Amino acid sequence: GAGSIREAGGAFGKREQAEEERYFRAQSREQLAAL
Amino acid sequence: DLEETGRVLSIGDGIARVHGLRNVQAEEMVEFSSGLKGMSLNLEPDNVGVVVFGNDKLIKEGDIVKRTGAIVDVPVGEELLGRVVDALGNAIDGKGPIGSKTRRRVGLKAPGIIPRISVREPMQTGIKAVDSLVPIGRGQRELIIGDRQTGKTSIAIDTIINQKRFNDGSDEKKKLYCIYVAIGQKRSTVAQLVKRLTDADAMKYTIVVSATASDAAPLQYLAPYSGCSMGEYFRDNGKHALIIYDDLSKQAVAYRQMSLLLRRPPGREAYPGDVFYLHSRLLERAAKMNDAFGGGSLTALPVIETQAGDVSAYIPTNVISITDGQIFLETELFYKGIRPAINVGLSVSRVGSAAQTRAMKQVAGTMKLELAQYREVADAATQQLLSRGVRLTELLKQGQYSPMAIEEQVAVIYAGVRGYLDKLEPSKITKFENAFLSHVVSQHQALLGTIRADGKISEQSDAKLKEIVTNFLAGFE
Amino acid sequence: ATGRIVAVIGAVVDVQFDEGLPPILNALEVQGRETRLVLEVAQHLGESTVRTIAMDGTEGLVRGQKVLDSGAPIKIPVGPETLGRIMNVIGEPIDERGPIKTKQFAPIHAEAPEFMEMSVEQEILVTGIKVVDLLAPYAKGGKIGLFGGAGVGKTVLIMELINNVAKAHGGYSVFAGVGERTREGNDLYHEMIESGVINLKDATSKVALVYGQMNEPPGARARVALTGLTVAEYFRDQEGQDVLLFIDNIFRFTQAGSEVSALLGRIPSAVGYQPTLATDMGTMQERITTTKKGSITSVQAIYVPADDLTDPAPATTFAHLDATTVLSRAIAELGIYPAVDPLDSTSRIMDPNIVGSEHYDVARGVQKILQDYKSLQDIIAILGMDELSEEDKLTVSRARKIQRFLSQPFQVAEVFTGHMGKLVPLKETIKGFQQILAGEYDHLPEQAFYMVGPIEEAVAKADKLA
Amino acid sequence: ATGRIVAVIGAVVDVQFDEGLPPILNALEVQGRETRLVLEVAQHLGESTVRTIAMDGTEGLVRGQKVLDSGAPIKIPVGPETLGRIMNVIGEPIDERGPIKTKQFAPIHAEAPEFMEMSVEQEILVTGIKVVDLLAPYAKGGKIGLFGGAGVGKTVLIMELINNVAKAHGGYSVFAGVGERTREGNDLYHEMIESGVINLKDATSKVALVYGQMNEPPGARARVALTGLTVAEYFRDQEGQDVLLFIDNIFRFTQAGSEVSALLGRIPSAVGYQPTLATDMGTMQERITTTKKGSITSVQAIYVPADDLTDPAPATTFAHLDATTVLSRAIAELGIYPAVDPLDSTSRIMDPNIVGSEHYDVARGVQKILQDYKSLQDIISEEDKLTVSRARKIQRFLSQPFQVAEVFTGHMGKLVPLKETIKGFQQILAGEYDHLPEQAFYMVGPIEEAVAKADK
Amino acid sequence: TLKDITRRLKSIKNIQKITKSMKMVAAAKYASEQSARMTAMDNASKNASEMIDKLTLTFNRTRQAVITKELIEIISGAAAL
Ligand SMILES: Nc1ncnc2c1ncn2[C@@H]1O[C@H](COP(=O)(O)OP(=O)(O)OP(=O)(O)O)[C@@H](O)[C@H]1O
Ligand SMILES: Nc1ncnc2c1ncn2[C@@H]1O[C@H](COP(=O)(O)OP(=O)(O)O)[C@@H](O)[C@H]1O
Ligand SMILES: [Mg+2]
Ligand SMILES: [Mg+2]
Repeated sequence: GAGSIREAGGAFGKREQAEEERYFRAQSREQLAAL
Repeated sequence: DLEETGRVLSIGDGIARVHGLRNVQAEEMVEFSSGLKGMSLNLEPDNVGVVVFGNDKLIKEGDIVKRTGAIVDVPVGEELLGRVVDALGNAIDGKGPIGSKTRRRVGLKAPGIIPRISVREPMQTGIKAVDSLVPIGRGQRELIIGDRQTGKTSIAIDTIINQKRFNDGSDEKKKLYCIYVAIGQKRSTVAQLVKRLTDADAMKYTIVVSATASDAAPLQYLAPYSGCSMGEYFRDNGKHALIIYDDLSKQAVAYRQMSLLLRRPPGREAYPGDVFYLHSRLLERAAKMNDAFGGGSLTALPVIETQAGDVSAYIPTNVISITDGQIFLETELFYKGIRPAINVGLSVSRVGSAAQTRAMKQVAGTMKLELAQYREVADAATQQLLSRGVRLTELLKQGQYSPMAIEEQVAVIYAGVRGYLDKLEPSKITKFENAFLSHVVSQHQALLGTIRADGKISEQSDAKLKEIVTNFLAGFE
Repeated sequence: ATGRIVAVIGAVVDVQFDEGLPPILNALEVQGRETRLVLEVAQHLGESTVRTIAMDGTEGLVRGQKVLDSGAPIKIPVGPETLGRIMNVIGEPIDERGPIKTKQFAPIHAEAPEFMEMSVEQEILVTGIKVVDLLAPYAKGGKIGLFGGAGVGKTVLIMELINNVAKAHGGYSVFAGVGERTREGNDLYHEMIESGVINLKDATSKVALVYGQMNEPPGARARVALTGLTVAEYFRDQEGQDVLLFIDNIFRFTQAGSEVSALLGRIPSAVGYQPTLATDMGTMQERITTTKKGSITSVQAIYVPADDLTDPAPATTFAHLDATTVLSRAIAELGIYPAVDPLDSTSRIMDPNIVGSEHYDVARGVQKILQDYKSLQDIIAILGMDELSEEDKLTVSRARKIQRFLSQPFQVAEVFTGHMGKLVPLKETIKGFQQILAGEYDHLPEQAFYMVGPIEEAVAKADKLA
Repeated sequence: ATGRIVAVIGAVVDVQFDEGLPPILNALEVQGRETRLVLEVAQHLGESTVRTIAMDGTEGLVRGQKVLDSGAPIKIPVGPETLGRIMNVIGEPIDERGPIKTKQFAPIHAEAPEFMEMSVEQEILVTGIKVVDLLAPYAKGGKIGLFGGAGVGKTVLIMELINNVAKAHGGYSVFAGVGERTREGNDLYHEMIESGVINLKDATSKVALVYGQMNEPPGARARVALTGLTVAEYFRDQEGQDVLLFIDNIFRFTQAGSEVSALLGRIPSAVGYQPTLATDMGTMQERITTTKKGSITSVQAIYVPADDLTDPAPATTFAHLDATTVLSRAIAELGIYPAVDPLDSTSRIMDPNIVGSEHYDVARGVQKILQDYKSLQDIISEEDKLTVSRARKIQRFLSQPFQVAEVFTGHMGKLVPLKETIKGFQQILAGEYDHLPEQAFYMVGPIEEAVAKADK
Repeated sequence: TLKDITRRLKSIKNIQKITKSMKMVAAAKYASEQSARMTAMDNASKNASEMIDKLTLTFNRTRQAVITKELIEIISGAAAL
C-alpha cells in the first residue's frame, strides 16, 4: 500500500500535495534565479 | 374424502404440498399421519402449502393429512406454570401432560388503542443498574441488546428470580408470572437454566417454552407466539406476566430460512420484506390494560444479539423501532469486569420513568445526573466529579443470580449519592457495599420495612439512613 | 355481484366471479366473518379471477367462501363529525364512542390535484426549534419530512411540532398513525384529551385521528395513510380550511407495499422492494399538497432502514418534500438533541428574498463553519488538536459552540430529561447565532451553550458554571 | 423397493420408485457399478420421484439404471473394531486393512438427546495439559474451537488430547476429516501410527478415523461429520465413556452444506450460505453433548473467512462453542510448547460458580500478570521488575512435555492433574519460587519437577 | 462504497506505521521536545489503530453486503426466466 495516503485523497493527501508543491516552488525559484 | 383429508404431493424445504383439504381454513392446524402437525399457509386452487412443525423426514409423498378444524392455538392457563413445553405446548419435561382447560390462538392481534392505559406500576428486575437508571414498567417492551456473551440471559434470569419476593406474598396485585421462550439456544443451556430456576424456587411461577437449535425452523418461528399467547392469558385475566424472547435474532434467522425456502424475494441481509412485521405483531401484544379490561399487563423483554457491536443493522434497528427502549450491553465493559455491562449513556427507558417508585426516584435522579457528569468529563472540581462517578460505577456492579429488593438498592444508592463512599478507595467499594448491605439486612429490618411500605424516603427514614451509614462507615475497614 | 375465494396466500386473496367482475380498487366484503373483512381489488388475473389485498387478517378463510362486491372503493366518513374521533383504515370507529354520523363519504382512492390548482406562495412557519428555524425553515402549506433511523427522535420531534404548531393552529388537524406503536397512539389520544384539543363532550374538537399501527396486516398498513389523506382532503376542499396533516410513519406505507408485492407475483426491484415503489409513493404523495382551494401543511416522519439514506424508500421520498429534517444517529450519540444533521437538512425557502439577508447570511455562515470543522475532523482525530493553525483552532472552537447551541430542550422531552422546554423565537435564534459567529462569546466554555434556549440562557449558564 | 434413475445433473440424481417411496435421508444403492455408489434422499418431488445427492461421482450413470432402497439412512459400522481404522462417509474401510468386523451398525442421522437426558450442571474435562486446564478449561460435552493451523503443533496437541483422555478418563476418540487433504490425511495417519495412538498390531488403538476427502462430492463432505459423530455416539451411549470428537475442519462442513444446498436449487442466504445454515449446524452440534450415559466433547478447528469473525460461518459456529484454544506462532517462536496463546484462549466455564473460587482466582491472577508483563515489555521500575520475573516464570511454567513427542524429543511426557496445576501456579504467583531460575520451569510437569530441575 | 473504505483503510494503516516509526525515532533521539514528540506519535499511532479497527469492521460489513447484493441480482435474474 505505497502512496495510499495521497491516493485516498483525504485531508492528509491534500496536506501532502500542498507540501510537495510549496517546497518545490521555493526550490524552483532558488534554482531559476541561479539559472 | 378430499374435503377434510388430503394426501401429500411433495415434501422438502419444510413445506408439504397437500392435495385435497378443500374445507381447510387459512392458518389452520393440520395433522399428518406420522403424528406431526402443520399449518395451512398457502391455500391454492389445486393444493395446500403446509408449514411442517417438525422434521420433513417424517412426512412422505402419499401420506394422509387430516384437518383439526382449529386455527393454530396452544394450551394456556395456570396449569403451565412450572412446566417446560415445546413451541406447540407439549410438555418436554417428562412430568406428564398439561391439564389445561383453555386454548388460545397464537396469531391473535394485539389490543387496540382504547383497551390500553399508560404504564404506571413498576416491574422490578432486582438489578441496580436497571432498576435505578433504566426502570421498566409493567406493560413495557424493553429490549436487551448486545454482543454474544455479554450477560443478556443473566439479566432475564435475575428478573425471573427476583419476582419470587412478590409471588410468595399476599399482594395479588404485585405478583408477576414469568414466561421464558428459548429460541435457537442449545438444549443443554436451557436445561441448566431450568435447573437454575428450580434451585431459586422460581419455576413454580415460570413457563419455559423451548425451541432449540436442533428443532425445525418452523418451531423456532412459532415459539415466541406460543409464549406470547400463554402470557396474553394472564394479561387478559387481570394478572401480570413477563415474557422473555431469547432471542429474536435466531427467530428472525429461522423465519429467513422458511422464507428463502419458499422462494420469496430476499432484501437487506437476505431477510424477507416482512421480517419487521414478524416482530412487530408479536411485541405489540405486550400491553398494559385499562381497568375496564381487567387491569392486567404483559411485559416483554426481547433479546437481540449484535455482530461486533453493530446496533445499526437491519434486525436490531427493526426491534429498536418496535420496543419502548433498550438496555445496551457492551463487550468492552464486560471484559473490564463491569458487570452487568450496561452502557448507561445508550440504554434508555421511554415509559418506565413513570413506573419507578418514589424512593428509587429520589436516589436515582441524583445518581443519573452524577453519572452523566462523570461521563461528560472523562482541576479541583472535575476531579471530584470523576471520583464520585468512579465510586458510582463500582456501586452499579452486581453478582449473578442474586437480585436485590428495592429498599436495599435504595439504601446502597443512597450511601453512594450522598457522598459517603468518597473516602474509600475504588477497589474497596464492593467490600463496603456487601458488608453494609448485610448489616442493614441484619440489624435494620425496621427501616427497610418502613421504606418498602411507604414507597418513599421520609425525612424520618432519611435521618435514620444518614445515621446508619455514618456509623457503619466509621466502624468499617 | 358475488364471487368465491379460490386462493388465499397471506394478505392476498384470489376471488373468481361468475358474473360482474369488479373494477380495480373496488372494495369487496367477505361473507361469513365475525367482523368486516374488506378486500381491495388489485389486479385482474384473467379467466374472471381478480387478485385482492385484504384489509384485515385472512385467518379462517376457506376456498369457496362467498364475497360481495360493494360497487365502489373503500369509502370512509368525511366531515366535521370525524374531528375528535379515531377511525381505522376502513373508516370504522375504534374509540368505542359509537358511529361517526357524517353526511358524506369519500373514497380513499382519488386523483391528485391538477397542475392548474397548485399554489406557489411560500410564507414561513416558525416552529420555535433553533436548528429547524435557522438552517431549514418550514413553510406554511408545504411538505415537511423528518428523516431518521431507529430511535433518533422522529416521534419526539413530531410531537414537539404538534405541541408548538397544532395548538397554535387556527384550522383543523389530522394525525395519521401509520404502522407505529399502538401505545404511542394511546398516549397521543389521551394527551390531546387532557390538553383540550380533543373534546369528548361537544363539537369543539380540532383533530381527527386515523390509526393503522404495526400490529396490522400489510393491507391496512398500506391504505391507512390514504384514509388519513382522505380526511385531510375533505377538510381542504369542501371546507376550504387550513389543514395540518401529521403522518408517522410514512415509510411503513412503502414497507407494506413491499410485503404485499412479494405475493402479488411481481419481479422484485433493488433491495427486494416492489418495482412500483416510486409510482406508488407519487400517487400517494401528490394528494398531500396545497391547492388554490385550501392549504395542507404536512409533516411526515420517514424511517431510514439501517440508517441508510440511500435506501430506495427514503431516497425516493426526498423528492416529494419542501423541507427535509434529517436526524443523525452520530449526532444523537454526542448528546445533541434534536439530532438534526445541519449539513443534511434543507429547505426551499432558505432564500434571501424569502427569509431576508440577515437570516440567510447567518444560516450560510453557520453551515460554512460546520463544514470546515468536518473537513478538519481527520487531522483532529489522528494528529490531535495541537497540529492545527490558530485560525483552524478558532474555527473548531466556534463550530463546537455552534453545535452545542443547535441543541434545545423540548417540552415533550421534559419528562425524561427534567429540563424545562424552550420555544425560541426566530429573532432570538438569528441573534444568538450571529453573535456566536461574530466571536462575542469566544471566552465562554462550549458546555455553556449545551441544551439552552436563547443566548442569554447560554451566558447565564456560563456565569453559573464559573 | 427398487427404483430407476430418471435424471443425472452433476451430483444430484432423481430416482423414481414405482412402489414404496423411500423417506427423506434414506440411502439408496445404485446397481451395476464396480464401486459402491450411495444416494441420499433429499426431497420428494411428487409423481413417485425423489431427488437425491450422490456420495460419490455420478459419471457413467444411465437413465433407467436400477436403484435399491436401503431401508434406513446411511449405516456405518460402530464398535471398538473401528478404533485405529479409517472409514469414509458411508462406513467402508479406506486403509486397505480388511473389513471392519463390528457386530452392529448405526444410522448417521439421529435426533439429538431429549431434554430430560441433559446434564443440568457443567463439569470440567481435565486434559492434563496445564495451560488448557488452568486458563481456558474444557467442559464435558462442550465444543472447543481450535484456532491456528500449520507450524504451531496442532497435530501434536490433537494426539496428546487423544492420549490423555484415553489415560485419564478411559474414553476413546474419533477424528473426522471433513474435507481433508489426502496428503495431510496420509501424514496424520502416519504420525498417529508413530506416536502409538494408532496400533496396527493389537487392539490398543485409541482413535477412530473418518475421512471425507477434498475430492469427494459435497454430499460426502457434508455427511462425514455425521459419520464421525455416529461413531462417537456409539462410544458414549453404549459404553458410557467421555468421548473426544475432532472435526477438522468445521468451516469445510459449513462449506459443503452450502454447496449441497446450492446444488439442490435453494436460494442462497447472506454471503452465499445455505438458508439452512443455523439449522444444519444445530442438528450436527446438538448431538455433541453430555447425556446420562456419558458425554462427547468436540475439538473443532475453526477457519475464519477473510479474517472476518462476523462472517455467517464463524458467527454460527461460535454460538455453539464452549471454549477456545488459540495456537499462536508468536508463542511457538518464543519456545513454548504447546503453543497455546494464554491470553486469547477463552472458556465459558471459567466462572467461579463452575470451576470454584480457587481455580478462578488462580487463573485470573495468571492472566493479569501476563497482561501486565505484555504492558511492561511494550515500554522496555521498582517492583515491575519482579512482575517481569514472575511473568517470565509463569510463561515458562505454562509449557509441558507431551508423551506423543517422547520418541522424537526424548523427554518424558507429563499428564499434570488439575490440583497440581492450580497449586503450582498459585505458588509461583505468591512468590514461593522467586529464587529459582526462570529456566527451571521450562518444559516440566508439576512444580515439584521445577524445583527438582532447579536443584541441578 | 467498498473502494472508498479500502482506500481509507490503506491510508490510515500507512499513517499508523509512520507514526509508530516516528515514535521510535523520537525515543532514540530522547536518550523535552523529544519526549513530547515521542508521546505525541504514540498517541497518533493509538488513534490510528482505533480508526483502523472501526474501519475494518465497516469494511467487512460492506463486503458482506456487496456479496449478498450480487447474489440477489443473479438469483432475481434467474427466477425471471
Ligand atoms: N452480572 C454478572 N456477574 C458476573 N458474571 C456474569 C454476570 N453476567 C454474566 N456473567 C457471566 O458471563 C457469562 C455469559 O453471560 P450470559 O450467558 O448470561 O450472556 P449471553 O449474552 O446470553 O451469552 P450467549 O450469547 O451465549 O447467549 C455467564 O456464564 C456468566 O458466567
Ligand atoms: N429531543 C430529544 N431530547 C432528548 N432525548 C431525545 C429527544 N429525541 C429523542 N430522544 C431520545 O430518543 C428516544 C426515542 O426517540 P423516538 O421519538 O422514539 O424516535 P423514533 O420514532 O425514530 O424511534 C427518546 O426516548 C429519547 O431517549
Ligand atoms: Mg443467552
Ligand atoms: Mg417512532
